[PDB]
Amino acid sequence: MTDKIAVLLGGTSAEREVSLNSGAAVLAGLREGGIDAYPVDPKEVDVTQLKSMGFQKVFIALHGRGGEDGTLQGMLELMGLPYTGSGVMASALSMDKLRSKLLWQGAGLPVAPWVALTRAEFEKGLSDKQLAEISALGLPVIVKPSREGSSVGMSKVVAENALQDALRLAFQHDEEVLIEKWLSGPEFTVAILGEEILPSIRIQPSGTFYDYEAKYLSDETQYFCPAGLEASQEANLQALVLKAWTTLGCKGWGRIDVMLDSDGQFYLLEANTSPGMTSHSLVPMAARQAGMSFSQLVVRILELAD
Ligand SMILES: Nc1ncnc2c1ncn2[C@@H]1O[C@H](COP(=O)(O)OP(=O)(O)O)[C@@H](O)[C@H]1O
Ligand SMILES: CC[C@@H](O[P@@](=O)(OP(=O)(O)O)[C@@H](C)N)C(=O)O
Ligand SMILES: [Mg+2]
Ligand SMILES: [Mg+2]
Ligand SMILES: [Mg+2]
Repeated sequence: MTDKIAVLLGGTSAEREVSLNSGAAVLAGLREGGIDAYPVDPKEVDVTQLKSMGFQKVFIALHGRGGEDGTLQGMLELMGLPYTGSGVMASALSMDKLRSKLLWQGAGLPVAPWVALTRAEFEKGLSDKQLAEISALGLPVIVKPSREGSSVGMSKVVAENALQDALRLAFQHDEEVLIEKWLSGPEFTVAILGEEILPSIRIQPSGTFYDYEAKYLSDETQYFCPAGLEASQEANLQALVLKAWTTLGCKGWGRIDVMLDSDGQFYLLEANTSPGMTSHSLVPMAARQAGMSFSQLVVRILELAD
């Protein structure tokens, strides 16, 4: 009441349906929690008059460019309205798998070997000497859109001959793409809440990689929380997650995907400043384990709104 909360759902990313699913759930969650929440789809309502509508706070239940980079946040900040996660810089940093990577590697964080390509270097004919780059990475390699979420445009390329196409795709989603070494080890994600870190979740997709279908439309996907990892490696995780996180400048709430390599080490894949909150999403899982309910999480997330 008075404190009319706005849950920004959908928008126009490639993640819009997931977004809409998050919003619907956070909307419920905030309402069970006793907050006057509102479905504000930026794909209709001009989020600029958000100030004019009487909202006192905003819940970013949006995923991707338009909603997860520093764009909206910049607005909100100038409007004078608090929002739920990572500031302007940590939102723009996180959304760039390419820049998030150089900063992490910059600070000596365990980042996977990559090779960036732009679309312009792409429609030219990458040096038959730029493959020297890419093939010194090994086989396979996973090619991905720089600024995407929910495993969009990603394509595993086993063999140099399967790359050109892996790239056409990734490229239909961005002009800067990262080609990286395939990590042969379990897949992990850690969730941050305030300055706390929820129990670790080990994902086990029944496919090749935690693809789009695996993340949302699949029941084969196995979820282990915590990781059932030894208290050594477990300590190494949080440690690394928080490092890679403060290095980014992120706050309030977020989630980091890491995976193991044949080397025994942890490799930061990427970071998320507006994580999913669907009936399949990871944050929600991390929290229930930490004995919280969906309205406690979503509500605690708002308590952090700045
Ligand atoms: N280096 C890698 N080796 C193997 N699989 C990888 C690698 N990087 C990412 N993947 C797979 O791709 C998925 C999406 O990777 P991620 O970088 O988190 O992108 P997104 O923004 O789509 O969430 C990961 O959950 C993992 O399943
Ligand atoms: C199940 C995967 C996860 O999705 P995201 O938060 O992370 P991701 O980019 O690695 O997929 C997603 C909504 N961007 C989620 O909803 O829990
Ligand atoms: Mg991101
Ligand atoms: Mg992502
Ligand atoms: Mg991921």
